[PDB]
Amino acid sequence: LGFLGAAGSTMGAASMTLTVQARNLLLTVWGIKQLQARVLAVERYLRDQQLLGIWGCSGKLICCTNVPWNSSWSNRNLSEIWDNMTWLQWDKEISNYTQIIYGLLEESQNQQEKNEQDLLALD
Amino acid sequence: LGFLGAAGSTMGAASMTLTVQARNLLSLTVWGIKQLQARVLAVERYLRDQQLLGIWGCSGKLICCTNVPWNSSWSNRNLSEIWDNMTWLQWDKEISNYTQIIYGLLEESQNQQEKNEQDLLALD
Amino acid sequence: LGFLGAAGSTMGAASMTLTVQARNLLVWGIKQLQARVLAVERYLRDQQLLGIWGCSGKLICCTNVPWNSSWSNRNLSEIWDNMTWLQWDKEISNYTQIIYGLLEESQNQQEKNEQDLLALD
Amino acid sequence: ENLWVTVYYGVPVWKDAETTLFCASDHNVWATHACVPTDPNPQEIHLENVTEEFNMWKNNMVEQMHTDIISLWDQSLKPCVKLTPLCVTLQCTNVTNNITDDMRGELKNCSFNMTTELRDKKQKVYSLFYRLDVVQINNKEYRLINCNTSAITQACPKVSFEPIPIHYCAPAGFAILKCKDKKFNGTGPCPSVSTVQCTHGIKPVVSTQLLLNGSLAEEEVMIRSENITNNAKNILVQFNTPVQINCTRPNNNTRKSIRIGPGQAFYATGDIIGDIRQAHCNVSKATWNETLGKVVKQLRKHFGNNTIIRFANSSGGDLEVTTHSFNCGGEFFYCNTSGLFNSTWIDSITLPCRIKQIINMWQRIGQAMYAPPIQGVIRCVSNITGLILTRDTTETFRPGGGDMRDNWRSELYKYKVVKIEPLGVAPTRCKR
Amino acid sequence: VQLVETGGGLVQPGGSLKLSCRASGYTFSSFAMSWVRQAPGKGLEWVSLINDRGGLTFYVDSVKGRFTISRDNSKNTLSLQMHSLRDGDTAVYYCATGGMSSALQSSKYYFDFWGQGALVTV
Ligand SMILES: *[C@@H]1O[C@H](CO)[C@@H](O[C@@H]2O[C@H](CO)[C@@H](O[C@@H]3O[C@H](CO[C@H]4O[C@H](CO)[C@@H](O)[C@H](O)[C@@H]4O)[C@@H](O)[C@H](O[C@H]4O[C@H](CO)[C@@H](O)[C@H](O)[C@@H]4O)[C@@H]3O)[C@H](O)[C@H]2NC(C)=O)[C@H](O)[C@H]1NC(C)=O
Ligand SMILES: *[C@@H]1O[C@H](CO)[C@@H](O[C@@H]2O[C@H](CO)[C@@H](O)[C@H](O)[C@H]2NC(C)=O)[C@H](O)[C@H]1NC(C)=O
Ligand SMILES: *[C@@H]1O[C@H](CO)[C@@H](O[C@@H]2O[C@H](CO)[C@@H](O)[C@H](O)[C@H]2NC(C)=O)[C@H](O)[C@H]1NC(C)=O
Ligand SMILES: *[C@@H]1O[C@H](CO)[C@@H](O[C@@H]2O[C@H](CO)[C@@H](O)[C@H](O)[C@H]2NC(C)=O)[C@H](O)[C@H]1NC(C)=O
Ligand SMILES: *[C@@H]1O[C@H](CO)[C@@H](O[C@@H]2O[C@H](CO)[C@@H](O)[C@H](O)[C@H]2NC(C)=O)[C@H](O)[C@H]1NC(C)=O
Ligand SMILES: *[C@@H]1O[C@H](CO)[C@@H](O)[C@H](O)[C@H]1NC(C)=O
Ligand SMILES: *[C@@H]1O[C@H](CO)[C@@H](O)[C@H](O)[C@H]1NC(C)=O
Ligand SMILES: *[C@@H]1O[C@H](CO)[C@@H](O)[C@H](O)[C@H]1NC(C)=O
Ligand SMILES: *[C@@H]1O[C@H](CO)[C@@H](O)[C@H](O)[C@H]1NC(C)=O
Ligand SMILES: *[C@@H]1O[C@H](CO)[C@@H](O)[C@H](O)[C@H]1NC(C)=O
Ligand SMILES: *[C@@H]1O[C@H](CO)[C@@H](O)[C@H](O)[C@H]1NC(C)=O
Ligand SMILES: *[C@@H]1O[C@H](CO)[C@@H](O)[C@H](O)[C@H]1NC(C)=O
Ligand SMILES: *[C@@H]1O[C@H](CO)[C@@H](O)[C@H](O)[C@H]1NC(C)=O
Ligand SMILES: *[C@@H]1O[C@H](CO)[C@@H](O)[C@H](O)[C@H]1NC(C)=O
Ligand SMILES: *[C@@H]1O[C@H](CO)[C@@H](O)[C@H](O)[C@H]1NC(C)=O
Ligand SMILES: *[C@@H]1O[C@H](CO)[C@@H](O)[C@H](O)[C@H]1NC(C)=O
Ligand SMILES: *[C@@H]1O[C@H](CO)[C@@H](O)[C@H](O)[C@H]1NC(C)=O
Ligand SMILES: *[C@@H]1O[C@H](CO)[C@@H](O)[C@H](O)[C@H]1NC(C)=O
Ligand SMILES: *[C@@H]1O[C@H](CO)[C@@H](O)[C@H](O)[C@H]1NC(C)=O
Ligand SMILES: *[C@@H]1O[C@H](CO)[C@@H](O)[C@H](O)[C@H]1NC(C)=O
Ligand SMILES: *[C@@H]1O[C@H](CO)[C@@H](O)[C@H](O)[C@H]1NC(C)=O
Ligand SMILES: *[C@@H]1O[C@H](CO)[C@@H](O)[C@H](O)[C@H]1NC(C)=O
Ligand SMILES: *[C@@H]1O[C@H](CO)[C@@H](O)[C@H](O)[C@H]1NC(C)=O
Ligand SMILES: *[C@@H]1O[C@H](CO)[C@@H](O)[C@H](O)[C@H]1NC(C)=O
Ligand SMILES: *[C@@H]1O[C@H](CO)[C@@H](O)[C@H](O)[C@H]1NC(C)=O
Repeated sequence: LGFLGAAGSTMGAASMTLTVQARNLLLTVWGIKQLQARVLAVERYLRDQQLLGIWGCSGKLICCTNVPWNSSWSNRNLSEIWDNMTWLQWDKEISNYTQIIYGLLEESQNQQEKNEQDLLALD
Repeated sequence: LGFLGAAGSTMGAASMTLTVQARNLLSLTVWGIKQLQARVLAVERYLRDQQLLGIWGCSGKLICCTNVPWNSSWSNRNLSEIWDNMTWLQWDKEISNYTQIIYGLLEESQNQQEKNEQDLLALD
Repeated sequence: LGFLGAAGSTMGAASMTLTVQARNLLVWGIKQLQARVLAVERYLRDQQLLGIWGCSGKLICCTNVPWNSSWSNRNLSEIWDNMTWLQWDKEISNYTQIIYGLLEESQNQQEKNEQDLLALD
Repeated sequence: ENLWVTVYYGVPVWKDAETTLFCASDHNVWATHACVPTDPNPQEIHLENVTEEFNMWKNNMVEQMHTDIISLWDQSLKPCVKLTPLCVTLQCTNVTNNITDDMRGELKNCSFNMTTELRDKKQKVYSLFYRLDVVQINNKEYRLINCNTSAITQACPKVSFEPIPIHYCAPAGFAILKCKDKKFNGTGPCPSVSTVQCTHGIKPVVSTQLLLNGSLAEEEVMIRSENITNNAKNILVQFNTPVQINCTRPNNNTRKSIRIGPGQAFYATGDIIGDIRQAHCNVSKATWNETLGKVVKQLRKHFGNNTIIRFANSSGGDLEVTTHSFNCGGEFFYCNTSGLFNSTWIDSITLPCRIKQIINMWQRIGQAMYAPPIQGVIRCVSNITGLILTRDTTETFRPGGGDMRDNWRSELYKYKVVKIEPLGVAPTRCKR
Repeated sequence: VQLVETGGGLVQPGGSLKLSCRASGYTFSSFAMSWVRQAPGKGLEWVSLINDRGGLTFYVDSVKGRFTISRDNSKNTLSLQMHSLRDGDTAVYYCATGGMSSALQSSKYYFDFWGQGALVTV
């Protein structure tokens, strides 16, 4: 499989196996239990894809944005984050700022998308 | 404003809350089946809307511009009235009869554009 | 032509009905839910696969993977003007997973390359 | 530095989660059609430089299996013959033919008036019953123990009670983590964690006091408890080597089919062929003594190098918890075990066993099941792979039992269910 | 750290010359690298830049259609394929480490290490 093989790797050693994890997301009571598990997996997948969509990251695994990084979220340089830290440690480190970052991403896409509409209205 | 808060606002006041409505489209065996039917239906409706955006060349966007010209036979109004006076509910009523016509044209223009793109990355 | 109407048409005679067929991918009653759930998962795997190849949102997607002559040594006219998609699917079935693997690797390199071109400044 | 938020999808990050697991497997109570085939080549990916905290006492996989096993049990019994028409006054006498003293008073010959194919005509039939299944009313008048608490369903004679390995497999978006840290004590950090598609096959072996046909410890005997100093908690002991136990029901039985009504029949125990002996189990004495010595040393590691450790038989209570209960060839044995826990630490052992036909499976009131007799002579050879002990200068340990969740904890202690959180963000220098 | 250039020599106008650079003392695959020219009597001129992975190459306009820059991370080497040499290409060609970045590490936009240089005479 290779699934989660990079879990113990550093952030810059990992994030090259993104398709490995991405492809692993996809008697009446037994049928119901199985359908609930399958429907839930589908709903979670679609919510994550919708979230990437509204940020302007649809169809990508590594998506660049226009949101500046705040030093209050993590006061670390790139060498520590990408060469020493793992993704599990990073997830713990910035858990409390996740929704703030997500909100900013949504707002920047809303401005960018509208700006494109105005640029395409010239001529 | 929250979900549908802009429903009574004008078209140009709305079309800035699209993520608010967009995020609300995804979220004893008889009770199990009833809940599953509700969840599966919500998923299928979402995917059909996304498929339409895909085939029109609008995947990943909430606002996308196209190459289909507007016909005066569908709505003979200028932008000042449509965007500053009208609401989206009134607009939906005004062009309901032409919805499938517009959709067909959108599909057709993407089919031409996609092929046109294929014939340009072929040069050289 | 409607759904599968182009099935007997040549590869270059089809490739114009892709939206027609794309539209058709979407107690005892549990059988219906199973049938509906399966269709959704199958649809999503294909969309996910297109996503990882960088072909999301498109019906025709060009890539940077060279065609290996060992997969099919034909002259393009043979493929697109005479052959149908069913015959083609049979001809290269053995190499489908090889092609898919190459497509995934190609996109990963391009995605990293794109990132490397977006902090030059 | 000028850093920008970059969004990643497919990040190898997970969080603790509780979800519904499915069942994979290779006419049977548990090998049901709902379960799907296993992967012929199971995958396991070792996670290098990963330490994950495990807690076997809060593992939702144990509760799910408990519920699923009970559900499969009831679904298996649902279509079988109901024996409500059997709850009639019995006229019982003792069986005195070729009876050894060990069996004197244990087996009764009961005659009764029961219905037949037609509702109007009745028939006089007889059946042999074990003392444990029959309660005296009002010398010769008896009733079944289930008459004043619940209707009883006869188990289908064609459905095996043999445990079949069941593998639990995660749904997509979730993962099962395996603790490969030898000598893991059931709680806390576990280095050397691997990700698997599913667990190994777990046989739903039902037993008390002694754990049969389970997994063995890789190097040392393991002593595990939620709180080792709390005498209200159970101690699970995992053996390094199995102790072989040979259990038998030596009597050669036959079976009489007595029709109750259209398409329905009760299976009565017929006359016994040959001599009547009791049931028993032979536990190798030298192996058992060595096993206890190992258990005592490991207990001393927690209770003190100079603490006297004594084994004693269980305290009183229901037969299902005071004896070693198990299903051997379709018969339910209730073995004394007192001969195994009778020593102080500082040829074989023969354990007498009783057989009962009316089984209240799972600690429930009602939903009684009647086990039909099995013809011939029953012999089982099993591996004892662990113990459930309770703690009473000197510490005393006694066999424990019940709950059933502990038997499944003894196998699922190394597995954890997590959910995948594929989205994450991180600073980079890349600007859109 | 060491960077040792090889190749070089005198090639007549219109010819072709391959230069190479052997690196040691650092992880080769972790740094972007470049080739820089120094005219025999003037200053330094940047010619070409290659990323750490080798997938991205950049050239100064004066050589954009004539020079190819290549990297082989399994051998710790750089190479430069110089076609259609003209009199203006006479220079010392230095192998240098630095110049670009890999996005997930701090930027450089400077040259950390230099070799001794190959002399190319047209
Ligand atoms: C720990 O694990 C061991 C295995 O390692 C278990 O031991 C086995 O236990 C079973 C049940 O007691 C033994 O019996 C076998 O039962 C099979 C199923 O019975 C069929 O046939 C009867 C016929 O009346 C039907 O009623 C029934 O519905 C089934 O259709 C039989 O098929 C087996 O027969 C095979 O083995 C015997 C060996 O004596 C041969 O003579 C046969 O020809 C045939 O090859 C058998 O009767 C089984 O034998 C035990 N295995 C071993 C190796 O001894 C333990 O029970 C388990 N412990 C616990 C507590 O579960
Ligand atoms: C089956 O039913 C018959 C009829 O009730 C029982 O026989 C009766 O037993 C009582 C005992 O006090 C006598 O007084 C009756 O005269 C008997 N009647 C007949 C017709 O025999 C018989 O005992 C029942 N058998 C069982 C096993 O309960
Ligand atoms: C069902 O009948 C049994 C058999 O009598 C009852 O068990 C007895 O309960 C009394 C009262 O607690 C005890 O003193 C006896 O020792 C029990 N055993 C026997 C053999 O009498 C049981 O309580 C009854 N249950 C119900 C719900 O009526
Ligand atoms: C357990 O061990 C006893 C011996 O202690 C076995 O009983 C013997 O069985 C043989 C059978 O051929 C007889 O000849 C002996 O006379 C028996 N001895 C005694 C003391 O009873 C018994 O069969 C064994 N049971 C199992 C399941 O292994
Ligand atoms: C059990 O009790 C019966 C008597 O109730 C014993 O006798 C047999 O009973 C059946 C009744 O169906 C008769 O058909 C047989 O003819 C009786 N036997 C004889 C010799 O007359 C029976 O033997 C007892 N069985 C045991 C194992 O004790
Ligand atoms: C674990 O750490 C060691 C430290 O020497 C390193 O060599 C190894 O590559 C690390 N594992 C992974 C998967 O990166
Ligand atoms: C970072 O967040 C704090 C609030 O927690 C805010 O005051 C500050 O201006 C932010 N800085 C940047 C650079 O976004
Ligand atoms: C998040 O906030 C809680 C307090 O509500 C604090 O205990 C925790 O450490 C914070 N986490 C981080 C990563 O700062
Ligand atoms: C409702 O109409 C008034 C003008 O009559 C306008 O000021 C107000 O903003 C409108 N409501 C919303 C939600 O836009
Ligand atoms: C507009 O629609 C009418 C039909 O109502 C059609 O005749 C006309 O050609 C259309 N014009 C354009 C520009 O599409
Ligand atoms: C749609 O057509 C019907 C006639 O079939 C007409 O009555 C109705 O008003 C039309 N709707 C619009 C919005 O023009
Ligand atoms: C079927 O084949 C004939 C030639 O044999 C061709 O003219 C015709 O167009 C084909 N059918 C379709 C649907 O293309
Ligand atoms: C083409 O396929 C053959 C057979 O797998 C392989 O040996 C060869 O290297 C491939 N060539 C290219 C350019 O992919
Ligand atoms: C595919 O492989 C089979 C052998 O498994 C072979 O018989 C068949 O000809 C192959 N097909 C192609 C198109 O190579
Ligand atoms: C069975 O034997 C016991 C002695 O063990 C005796 O007390 C009892 O009365 C006997 N019952 C019958 C029905 O003979
Ligand atoms: C298990 O070992 C850990 C040390 O790694 C200890 O903290 C914990 O209390 C132990 N638990 C038991 C039940 O012995
Ligand atoms: C274990 O039980 C004792 C009872 O006195 C209590 O003091 C102790 O805190 C408990 N430890 C745990 C880990 O629950
Ligand atoms: C169990 O029976 C086997 C014969 O099948 C015998 O070899 C073994 O020694 C017995 N074990 C015990 C503990 O009696
Ligand atoms: C059990 O083994 C110990 C030695 O570890 C020995 O002293 C003791 O006598 C043995 N007991 C029996 C019953 O063999
Ligand atoms: C108990 O004995 C072991 C040797 O088996 C020794 O290592 C340990 O230190 C002893 N502990 C005490 C408290 O004497
Ligand atoms: C435990 O053993 C003693 C001594 O033989 C006995 O009196 C007592 O009844 C036994 N307990 C049980 C529950 O059998
Ligand atoms: C187990 O055997 C002992 C032998 O002394 C006896 O006292 C005890 O009552 C027996 N227990 C059972 C449940 O038969
Ligand atoms: C326990 O050991 C003593 C030793 O004298 C013996 O008398 C007694 O019968 C034994 N009990 C059991 C149940 O083995
Ligand atoms: C039981 O007795 C019957 C008598 O016909 C015999 O055929 C059968 O083999 C015996 N079974 C055993 C296990 O002794
Ligand atoms: C007992 O464990 C041993 C371990 O080697 C195994 O070979 C044997 O088959 C097991 N016995 C049973 C009945 O499972």
